[PDB]
Amino acid sequence: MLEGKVKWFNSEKGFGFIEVEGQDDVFVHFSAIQGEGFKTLEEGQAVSFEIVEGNRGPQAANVTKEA
Repeated sequence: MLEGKVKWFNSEKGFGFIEVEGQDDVFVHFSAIQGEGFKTLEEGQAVSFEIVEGNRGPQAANVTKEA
């Protein structure tokens, strides 16, 4: 369990990327980092997730907005 910080989001284009110190840019989509009700985000949004290792490299999967 760690925290990530948006590098930039492209929710409209169907995806957004997070960037975290000690790791690379976590791939993000408004479906995993989402939550109760349809949400959206701006730059500077810090989220919490668990990066794993898959074919395209390390990536978050069940991320969530940091409260």
